[PDB]
Amino acid sequence: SKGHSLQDPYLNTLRKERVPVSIYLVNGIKLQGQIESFDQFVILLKNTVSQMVYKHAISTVVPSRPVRLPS
Amino acid sequence: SLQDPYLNTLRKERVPVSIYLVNGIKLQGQIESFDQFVILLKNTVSQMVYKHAISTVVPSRPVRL
Amino acid sequence: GHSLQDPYLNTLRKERVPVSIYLVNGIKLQGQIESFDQFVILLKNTVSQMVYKHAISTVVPSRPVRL
Amino acid sequence: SLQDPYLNTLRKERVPVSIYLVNGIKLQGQIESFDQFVILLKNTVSQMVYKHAISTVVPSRPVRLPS
Amino acid sequence: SKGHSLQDPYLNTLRKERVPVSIYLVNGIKLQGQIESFDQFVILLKNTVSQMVYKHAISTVVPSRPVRL
Amino acid sequence: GHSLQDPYLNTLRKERVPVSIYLVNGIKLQGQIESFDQFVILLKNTVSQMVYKHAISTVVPSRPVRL
Ligand SMILES: Nc1ncnc2c1ncn2[C@@H]1O[C@H](COP(=O)(O)OP(=O)(O)NP(=O)(O)O)[C@@H](O)[C@H]1O
Ligand SMILES: Nc1ncnc2c1ncn2[C@@H]1O[C@H](COP(=O)(O)OP(=O)(O)NP(=O)(O)O)[C@@H](O)[C@H]1O
Ligand SMILES: Nc1ncnc2c1ncn2[C@@H]1O[C@H](COP(=O)(O)OP(=O)(O)NP(=O)(O)O)[C@@H](O)[C@H]1O
Ligand SMILES: Nc1ncnc2c1ncn2[C@@H]1O[C@H](COP(=O)(O)OP(=O)(O)O)[C@@H](O)[C@H]1O
Ligand SMILES: Nc1ncnc2c1ncn2[C@@H]1O[C@H](COP(=O)(O)OP(=O)(O)O)[C@@H](O)[C@H]1O
Ligand SMILES: Nc1ncnc2c1ncn2[C@@H]1O[C@H](COP(=O)(O)OP(=O)(O)O)[C@@H](O)[C@H]1O
Ligand SMILES: Nc1ncnc2[nH]cnc12
Repeated sequence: SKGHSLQDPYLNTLRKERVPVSIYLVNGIKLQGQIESFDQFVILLKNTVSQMVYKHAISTVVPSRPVRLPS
Repeated sequence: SLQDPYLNTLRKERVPVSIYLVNGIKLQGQIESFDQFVILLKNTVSQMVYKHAISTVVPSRPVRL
Repeated sequence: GHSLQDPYLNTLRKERVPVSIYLVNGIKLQGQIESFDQFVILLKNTVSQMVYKHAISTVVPSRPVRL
Repeated sequence: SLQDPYLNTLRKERVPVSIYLVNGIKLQGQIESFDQFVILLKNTVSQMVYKHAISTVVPSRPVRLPS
Repeated sequence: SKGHSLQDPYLNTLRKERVPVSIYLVNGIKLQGQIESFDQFVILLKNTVSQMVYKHAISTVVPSRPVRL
Repeated sequence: GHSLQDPYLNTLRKERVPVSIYLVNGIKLQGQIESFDQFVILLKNTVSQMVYKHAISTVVPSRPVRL
């Protein structure tokens, strides 16, 4: 329940398995696509182009299917 | 010091919570896990919620410390 | 940054002063400060809900408070 | 090194101010006290305003600016 | 570029030159004036009275005319 | 860390790629990235302007960047 011991494995699994996600922004806008990569502050989401979403503007990330969770 | 043992308890006892977001949206479910920056909330699929986007975590029944 | 914040919150906590917490989205929560740390405040009423400080705009006691 | 002396000037001279919050709310009163994260705004009661919720501090009259 | 290596010079230039700016806040509100001074966390915006603006509440700083670093 | 944000922004800059920058309040800005630091981006064209990153939600390149 500490560090990034949750967020990183999670995003990585989404990326590795190319799971389609919805990313809801803090203003309620919804983005959809696949996680191409990410770092400590941003997530790169694919579709028409690969856009760079700032984590500070994201509220939730909702995978289109259940997925392995971090250990 | 308060946040962790608190979230810990909600997770452990599997108490259904309402998570209200900074824009007013209400999310509902059970807390599977959480780390320093995010909380994993469980329903149909488990979704990842950034804490910076949360205003309040409201348990649907009272708990202790 | 907790040289005014902490004693202020602790005073509200020890004396159980009824307070309103207003959120950045305008939701007004009412109750009392059960407890707090560096990042959240635990506000009591029906249940005790955990409030993220980053989401708070103001804390408004129902009555004036010493310090 | 600028924020501090400014706020302190508003405090010492008891200048009436409007504080606009990031959501557009306008609070009025005077700066009673402050630390790194919050401002104690006095009027009906003295409430605690988190600095992160604030967009601007606007004095009702021109005031000495920090040199 | 690292750190404040763009923000400080850019602001410090708008300051020195007394260029009229529009400052948009995260809520869509537009302030206008001249940058009197600034530090790590706030900008003092000068007009009828100077006002102290928290950088955290600002989205964009738009000069009234082109400026050169 | 910045192992992605920085090379991404620098590639946009060096290659003069047109971007649309969407702010947290839903307003969309367009132009080329002239410069950037850890905290702000300088956007240029029909109007030159300094953008705080904390107020940005997405940077959408008008064509794909290749690391
Ligand atoms: N100190 C505050 N912090 C954040 N929001 C406030 C505050 N005071 C008032 N508001 C909001 O702005 C609205 C207008 O307030 P107002 O009509 O002047 O009455 P008030 O005594 O200042 N607060 P209230 O007792 O809740 O009505 C209120 O209804 C609140 O929603
Ligand atoms: N030493 C300081 N001097 C002046 N302002 C500060 C200082 N430290 C933090 N702040 C402000 O207070 C906020 C930082 O507190 P923080 O614990 O990060 O909550 P927050 O994330 O800013 N709340 P929010 O922006 O609504 O998500 C920022 O807005 C800062 O601008
Ligand atoms: N210095 C400021 N900082 C943040 N918001 C402001 C500021 N000045 C005005 N506003 C906002 O702008 C709107 C109203 O301002 P405006 O129409 O320009 O005149 P006014 O503020 O109503 N005049 P007054 O309130 O009597 O000083 C409100 O939404 C305010 O929140
Ligand atoms: N998991 C979520 N995270 C953030 N916002 C959400 C989430 N689910 C729904 N919303 C928002 O809640 C609001 C209500 O719409 P809603 O009826 O829930 O749509 P839907 O049923 O397709 O999810 C919408 O604005 C939507 O963006
Ligand atoms: N360069 C900019 N930076 C940030 N916000 C902007 C910018 N230009 C326009 N806006 C915002 O767009 C919003 C739309 O308001 P509006 O009444 O249509 O005037 P305008 O079309 O000039 O923007 C405004 O609230 C303003 O905040
Ligand atoms: N890639 C994005 N990142 C952040 N916000 C976006 C993005 N794309 C669209 N939006 C938001 O969605 C809203 C409108 O969506 P959009 O369909 O693109 O507009 P339009 O209907 O004019 O084509 C805008 O207010 C904008 O803020
Ligand atoms: N954010 C919120 N919105 C509505 N009711 C609430 N009760 C506790 N927190 C709440």
